[PDB]
Amino acid sequence: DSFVIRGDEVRQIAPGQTGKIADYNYKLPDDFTGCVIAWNSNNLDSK
Amino acid sequence: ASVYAWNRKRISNCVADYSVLYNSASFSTFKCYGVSPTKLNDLCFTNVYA
Repeated sequence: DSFVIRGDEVRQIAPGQTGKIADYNYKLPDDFTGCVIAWNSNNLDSK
Repeated sequence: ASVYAWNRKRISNCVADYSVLYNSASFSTFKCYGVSPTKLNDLCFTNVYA
């Protein structure tokens, strides 16, 4: 799965976490088995 | 307030919206202890102290 979010919202990307990203946009399984990989992209994605 | 003499407000006799607080992008941390921030909307309390 691949997407962009504002950096402080990476906090929501876990099994059992919640909020406007993790509920209203993209929800993990609460038994998710996998790796979450994230990085700051300000140099490329900001204008 | 200064932390030597912090503010304290009793919240009582009212309807809460922990949903709009937990969904506010303002907060750098929202860590909860003995409660999960979701369940606050379905659970309820005799008083709350901020």
